[PDB]
Amino acid sequence: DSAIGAAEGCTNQLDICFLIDSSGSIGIQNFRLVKQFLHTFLMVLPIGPEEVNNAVVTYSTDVHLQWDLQSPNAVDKQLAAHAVLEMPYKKGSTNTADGLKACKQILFTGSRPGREHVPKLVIGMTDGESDSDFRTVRAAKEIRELGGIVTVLAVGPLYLRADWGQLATAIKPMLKEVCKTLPQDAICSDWSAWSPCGSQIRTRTEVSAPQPGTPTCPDCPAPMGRTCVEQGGLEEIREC
Ligand SMILES: *[C@H]1O[C@H](CO)[C@@H](O)[C@H](O)[C@@H]1O
Repeated sequence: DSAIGAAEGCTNQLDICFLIDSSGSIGIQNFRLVKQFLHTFLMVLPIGPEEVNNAVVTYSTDVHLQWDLQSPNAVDKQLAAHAVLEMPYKKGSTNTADGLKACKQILFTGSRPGREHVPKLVIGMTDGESDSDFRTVRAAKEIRELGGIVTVLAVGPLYLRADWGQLATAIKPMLKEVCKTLPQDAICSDWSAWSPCGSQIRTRTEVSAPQPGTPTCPDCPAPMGRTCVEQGGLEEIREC
């Protein structure tokens, strides 16, 4: 019952900064298909408060933040999916640099109070322009060496090519290619039966170690997922 999380081979706890190009080089016609692309995209992702959080930033000449991680859209699937359909279009140049600078801020400095250290991910979307900007911009460099991940989709390995018509076809292998880079959290055993009274304590045990994912850049840290003590602890306590 998953696609990019849980048992498949990668963690549910994950933050995403969607960086969408809104320059004049895409046109407004194709931009509508982009919103349709993101709509069905968020439908797939297990977006929850303790699962996947999302953040969307559009950019053209300047940077236009839609909502960060502390936004109610970040934790609700139906809200975010509805919100992406209502995003405006602003012509102009192509400022990917400050766009990645914006995503870096939301992910590493703008996380929800519980999970700052969870695997960060940038899912960018560009056209025929700025093919190298997702490798050139210093922000892209700084994200990867913090345990962050950058994904690129050019229209017209983490680099994916697609056409305007077959946009939705790119979703399936993208989440597949991402799950390789992602780590896997520790496999915890099922909970034990509740103790009598006084208070009531239930316990579980860690089965296998957290499998760290594949590092993004040469000689730079990789996300390593969370142990069972980081998933809620081996023991939970209730009163009676
Ligand atoms: C123990 O805790 C709950 C049971 O209510 C579930 O999240 C799961 O079954 C786990 O093993």
